[PDB]
Amino acid sequence: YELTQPPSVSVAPGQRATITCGGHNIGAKNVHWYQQKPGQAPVLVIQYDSDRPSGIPERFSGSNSGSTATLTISRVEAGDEADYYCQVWDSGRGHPLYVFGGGTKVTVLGQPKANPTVTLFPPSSEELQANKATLVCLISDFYPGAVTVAWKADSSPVKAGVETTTPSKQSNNKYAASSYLSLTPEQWKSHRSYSCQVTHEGSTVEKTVAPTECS
Amino acid sequence: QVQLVQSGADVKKPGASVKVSCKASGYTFIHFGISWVRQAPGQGLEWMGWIDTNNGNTNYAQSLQGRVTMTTDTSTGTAYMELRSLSTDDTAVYFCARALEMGHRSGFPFDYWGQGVLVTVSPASTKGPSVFPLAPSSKSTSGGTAALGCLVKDYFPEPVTVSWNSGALTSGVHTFPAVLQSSGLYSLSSVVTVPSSSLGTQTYICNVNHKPSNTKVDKRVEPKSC
Ligand SMILES: [Cl-]
Ligand SMILES: [Cl-]
Ligand SMILES: [Cl-]
Ligand SMILES: [Cl-]
Ligand SMILES: [Cl-]
Ligand SMILES: [Cl-]
Repeated sequence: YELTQPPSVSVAPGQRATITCGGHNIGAKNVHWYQQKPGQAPVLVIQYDSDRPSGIPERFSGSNSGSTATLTISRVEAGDEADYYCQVWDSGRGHPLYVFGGGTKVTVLGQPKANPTVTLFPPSSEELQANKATLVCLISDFYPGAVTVAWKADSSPVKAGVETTTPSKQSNNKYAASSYLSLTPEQWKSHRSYSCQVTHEGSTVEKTVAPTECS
Repeated sequence: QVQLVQSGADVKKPGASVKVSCKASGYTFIHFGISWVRQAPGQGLEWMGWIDTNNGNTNYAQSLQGRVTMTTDTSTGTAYMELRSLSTDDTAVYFCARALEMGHRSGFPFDYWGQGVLVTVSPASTKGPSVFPLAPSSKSTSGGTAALGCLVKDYFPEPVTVSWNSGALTSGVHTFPAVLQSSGLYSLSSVVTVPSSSLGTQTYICNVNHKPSNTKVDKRVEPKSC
């Protein structure tokens, strides 16, 4: 059984946060919701679609109908910033299971929006001479701290060989993240260019490098 | 108050097994089952299975068929999860969680959780990094600012620390968290943003420290010959 959540939501304090969880006829299921802050275990915030466990503030509510379950945080507060996960049980045609959604990173806005700076380094001559190649995409000075990174060879997306870090705060309190594409020297020199594309809050910035050009 | 207390994690070689424990207190152990959930770094929650502490029923995720086994010890209120034939894909934080019952017609939520323990799977012995320069753009001929850095490749275990010019350069520095490659080796980068008019006059050296291997590297980062 598949559960689909949006990767991220941005919400100002005092406004309403809406986190959805899609599934085929999910309204025929019971949905449970969890809150998880960095370095911590999850906390159950809504159970059985709409019920608040004891100790959960009344600004958390839930509903479920058709193909969408919804966690709502009314009058959201700074401390509600967290990742939120939905969950269901399924009878599994005789082999019962639980499944989680992919999670939604809910940022409660606490500083000004900042658009990312992207710096893409080609493989160094030193590394190429060691018979290896790494493209290094560094993403800095952004807020909210949520991005998607996509790599391309020429125009074709590349998934294999990629590793990306979760954003964390810089000295100046904005976020930075990093992504790497590991290639052989042959792969590097056999395409016209490679690109790192960063999506932040609905828009994208792309940097490109080329094996034949001194970046 | 309900508490679930975990231990048993370690660094493991591929092919090995790990056994994680989950010691419960503050409620009637045999009246609530225990689920296990794991989370790869930066990724989402994934259900592994569940055990009935009263009757021994065990239900496992299909993707783990054959290589997970869950047990309990009633006398100590402890649940265990053994995961066999480990690979680097199994690097994750492993949680236990209390879940009343799970069956063919019920699946209660996970109302209390253990703290989580990190199992790292890697074939690597201690290994110092290879450091490569991330040279400033050949286009930074004039004024403004320029980014430059050091790529710190293929070390084990964590951590690495990086300074610039022996700590004399701190403004504009950011050293990133590491990635863990499928090889079981870590890499990271450190970057600094400097005046582009300094690129011909000021030397820039990254000072990389990997104490586990007693390695220090001072890597000069210069503009490129092209
Ligand atoms: Cl989103
Ligand atoms: Cl917690
Ligand atoms: Cl709690
Ligand atoms: Cl309220
Ligand atoms: Cl024990
Ligand atoms: Cl799952």
